[PDB]
Amino acid sequence: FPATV
Amino acid sequence: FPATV
Amino acid sequence: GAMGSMERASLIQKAKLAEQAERYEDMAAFMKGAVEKGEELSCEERNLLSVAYKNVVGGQRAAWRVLSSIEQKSNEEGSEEKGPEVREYREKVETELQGVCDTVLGLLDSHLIKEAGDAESRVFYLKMKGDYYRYLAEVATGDDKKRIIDSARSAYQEAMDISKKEMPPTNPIRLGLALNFSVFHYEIANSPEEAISLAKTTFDEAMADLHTLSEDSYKDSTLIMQLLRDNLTLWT
Amino acid sequence: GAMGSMERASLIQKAKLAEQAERYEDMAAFMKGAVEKGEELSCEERNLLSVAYKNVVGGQRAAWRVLSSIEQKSNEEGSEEKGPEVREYREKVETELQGVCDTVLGLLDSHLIKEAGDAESRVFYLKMKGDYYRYLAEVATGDDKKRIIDSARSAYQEAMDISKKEMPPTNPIRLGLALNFSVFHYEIANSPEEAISLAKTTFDEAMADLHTLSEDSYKDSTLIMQLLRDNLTLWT
Ligand SMILES: *CC(=O)NCC1CCN(C(=O)C2(Nc3ccccc3)CCC2)CC1
Ligand SMILES: *CC(=O)NCC1CCN(C(=O)C2(Nc3ccccc3)CCC2)CC1
Ligand SMILES: [Mg+2]
Ligand SMILES: [Mg+2]
Repeated sequence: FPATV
Repeated sequence: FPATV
Repeated sequence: GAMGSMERASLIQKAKLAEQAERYEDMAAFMKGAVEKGEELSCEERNLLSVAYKNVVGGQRAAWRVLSSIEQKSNEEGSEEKGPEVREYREKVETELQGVCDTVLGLLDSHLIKEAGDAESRVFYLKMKGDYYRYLAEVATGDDKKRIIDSARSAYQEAMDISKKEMPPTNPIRLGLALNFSVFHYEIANSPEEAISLAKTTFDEAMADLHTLSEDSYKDSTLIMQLLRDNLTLWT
Repeated sequence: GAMGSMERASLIQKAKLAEQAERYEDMAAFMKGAVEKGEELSCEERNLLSVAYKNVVGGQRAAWRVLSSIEQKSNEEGSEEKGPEVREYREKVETELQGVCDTVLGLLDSHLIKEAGDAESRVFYLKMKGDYYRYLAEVATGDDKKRIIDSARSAYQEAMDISKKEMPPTNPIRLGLALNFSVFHYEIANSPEEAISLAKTTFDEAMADLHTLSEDSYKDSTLIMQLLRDNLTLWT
C-alpha cells in the first residue's frame, strides 16, 4: 500500500 | 516482562 | 456526548496519555470531545486529532482488506460454499469504518472547516476531508460511489488551490496533501499518470526550496519528500 | 447477549476470521457468544477463546503499565502537580481490564469448569482461572488483594494437581500451566525461589520425556520449554 500521512 | 502463555 | 462533562484541557491531556499508551480509540474519543467544545484547535491539537483517527481507521482499513480478500477468494470457481459469514463480518467491519469516517467528516463540517481562516488550518482540515471521503470511496459500491469520489476530489482540490497560493512548496502540510491527493489519483480515480505527475512536480518544487530552510525544517520536509519518492518508486 | 441470535458454528467461523484480521475484541465477543450457547468446547475452540482474551487483556495490561509508570513519576519529589487526569485515565483503563477479567472468570464459573471432566479441558480452564485472577492481582490494592492472590493460587494449584496425575510432563497444557504458575510465584506471590524451582523442575522432567514424542509433539513441547529457559535466564 502506498504511503499517506 | 516474563513469558506466559 | 460522554465527554461533555470533562474540561477541554483535561481531554487534551488524556489524549496525549492515550497516545503514549497506544490507546487510539480512547485518543480519538478524547479529541472528539475536545473538538465538540467549540473552540478552534491549535496546531498541536490538530496533530492529536489526526493521529488518533488515522490509527483507528487505519486498523479498520487493514481488517477490511483482509476480509475482502477472503471474500473474493470464496467467490472464485472451485471455492466450496461457506455461507454468509464472511460477507456479514466484512459488512460489520465496513459499517464500523464508515461510522468513524462519518464522525470525522461531521467534526470537519460542524464546525472546524468554516471557522478555519488561516491557510495552514484550512488546508489541514480540507486534506482530512479528502482523506476520509477517500476511505469511504475505498469501500463504496453503490449509487453514491461517484459522488463520494467527487467529494474527496473537491476537498483535495480546494486544499491544493489554497496551499499553492499561501504556503511554500516545502511546507509539510502542503507536501502531505500532495502525497495523499496523488494516492487518491492512483488508487481511487484510476489516474496513475496524474498521480505520478503530481508526486514528481511536488518533489521537485520542494527540492528547489530546501535551501531556505533551517535544519529542523529541512528534516520535516525531507521526511515527506522521501514518501513521495517511495511512491514514485512503487509506481514507475 | 448480542450474539444470542447467531449460530454457534457461525460464531466460531467469525472468531477465526477475526483472528486473521487481528480484530481481537471482536474475536473475544464471538467466542463469548459461542461459550454462552452452553455446549462444551473442543480443543480448537478452547484455543480460540484463550487467544482472543489473551490479546485483549494483554493490550489492556500494557496500557495500564504505561499509565501506572507515568502516575508513579508524577508522585515523586520535584514533579509539578498536573491534577487528577493521570489517575483518572489509569483508573479508566484499570476498570476496563477488570471488566474483561470478570467476564472471562464468569464464563469459567458458568459453566465451563464444572462441565469439564477430561483432564486436558479441566486443566486448561483452571489455568485460565489462575491467569485472570493473576491479572486482577496485578492491579489490586484494596481489602481483597490477598483473597484475589489466593484465588489465583488455588486455581493454579488445582490445575497442577490434576496435570501431575493425568498428563505426561511434556504435555503443552501442563508445561504452560507450570510456566504461568512460576510467573505467578515470581511476580505476584513474592516467591522467586518457588518460581525458579518450579521452572527448573518442569523443564528437567519434560526433557527426560522428549524421547517418547513424535517430531510434531517435540516441536510443541520444546517451544514452551524454551519459554521456561528464557524466564530462568531472566531470573538467575
Ligand atoms: C500547524 C499545523 O496545523 N500543523 C499540523 C502538523 C503538521 C506537521 N505534521 C506532520 O508533518 C506529519 N503529519 C502530517 C503531515 C502533513 C499533513 C498532515 C499530517 C507527518 C509526520 C507527522 C503533523 C501535523
Ligand atoms: C486439547 C486442548 O485443550 N488444547 C488447547 C491448546 C493446547 C496447545 N496450545 C499451545 O501450545 C499454546 N497455548 C497454550 C499452551 C499451554 C496452555 C495454554 C495455552 C502455546 C502456543 C499456543 C494452544 C491451546
Ligand atoms: Mg498540475
Ligand atoms: Mg514441588
